Amino acid sequence: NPLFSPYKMGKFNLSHRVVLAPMTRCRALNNIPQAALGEYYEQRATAGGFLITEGTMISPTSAGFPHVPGIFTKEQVREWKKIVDVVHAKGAVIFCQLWHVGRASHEVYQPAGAAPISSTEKPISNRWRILMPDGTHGIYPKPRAIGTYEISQVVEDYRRSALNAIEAGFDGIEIHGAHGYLIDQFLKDGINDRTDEYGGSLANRCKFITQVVQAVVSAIGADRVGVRVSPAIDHLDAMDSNPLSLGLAVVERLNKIQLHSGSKLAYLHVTQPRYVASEEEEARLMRTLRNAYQGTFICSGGYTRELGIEAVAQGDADLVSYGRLFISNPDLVMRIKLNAPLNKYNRKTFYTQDPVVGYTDYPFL
Ligand SMILES: Cc1cc2nc3c(=O)[nH]c(=O)nc-3n(C[C@H](O)[C@H](O)[C@H](O)COP(=O)(O)O)c2cc1C
Ligand SMILES: CCOC(=O)/C(=N\O)C(C)=O
Repeated sequence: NPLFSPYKMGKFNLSHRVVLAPMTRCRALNNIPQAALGEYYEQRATAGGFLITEGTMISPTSAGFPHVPGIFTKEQVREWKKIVDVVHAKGAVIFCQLWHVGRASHEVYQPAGAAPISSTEKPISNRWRILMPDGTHGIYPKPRAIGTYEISQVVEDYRRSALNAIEAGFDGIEIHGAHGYLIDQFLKDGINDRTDEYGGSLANRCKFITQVVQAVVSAIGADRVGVRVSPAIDHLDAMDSNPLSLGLAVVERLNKIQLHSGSKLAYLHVTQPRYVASEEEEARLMRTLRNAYQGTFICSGGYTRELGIEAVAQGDADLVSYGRLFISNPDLVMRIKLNAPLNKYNRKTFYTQDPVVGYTDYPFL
């Protein structure tokens, strides 16, 4: 089984290639990591396995989901610290994904009922609805397009949250730059209609993510930084005229950062375009991005045991992260190794607040 050969991710010796994909579950009540989270992660932690946390707020403005954890307060750091500890006692490596939704938010999720922030004032269309804290769905509002001063503050929010994660004992962080969220809103030319140094050209659209990655690499070291992108996805009206060129331009920026830092990023994490909330065209994009990036490649989005094995065997990826099957199979690593039957997942408790139901009461074998 290719998925169970060891893999060296920077300074981390992983014993297998099955990765817990980052997944918002909304159990971190009031944006504070809860003991529920620690049981949840401990359930899935394996000796030599890599875990990525649910997206985590870098600022009071970066939320667009209910009860998602933050890591911008010391209270959050201390509660995160207790979760990182039980993960490490199981022998796993854990990154914290840093997440700013940008315009994928609502007045209800913003301090003082303010507008969400973004690269543009273009709102997400009425094709998409936002889950509300009471379980209904709301209308995405028109965002505020931020200037370059505020952009630098957001970059610093990323840098401070990156240090706080280390303080909490995380092995590293992942920059969430995918899925139509704040960084994607700058990357994709379907969203970024700016006329300043952050918009227009492809280089300009790439400036935000480059600066975010540079700041966190400066902060904690390139080998503790992962980057997630999704140059082609159907999510929150996040489209580009030339997804593959956008992908390649991001990858070149990352290669350049690695050479100048003199160290490799922890990894590049890329969402398969088939994933939602032509086939060869989609596999083309993934292998084209992988072949272009100097370092470790995690693929994600609709993978199964079979698709995961082939991905590693065929050289398409170094690591494979699983999402939904990890929600419902806490010992998913164990099950993949044994090729044991997997347990179904219940979408309806993906985003509910219960600390047990649909969260930690999925059984082992
Ligand atoms: C409930 C749920 C929450 C998710 N939240 C995030 C997230 O916070 N950050 C992120 O990068 N991806 C998120 N995603 C996507 C996963 O990280 C992953 O890429 C995707 O689930 C992989 O496809 P799979 O479910 O078939 O394994 C989420 C997916 C699910 C099902
Ligand atoms: C389809 C890609 O978008 C996602 O999976 C997501 N966050 O990144 C959530 C919270 O659903």
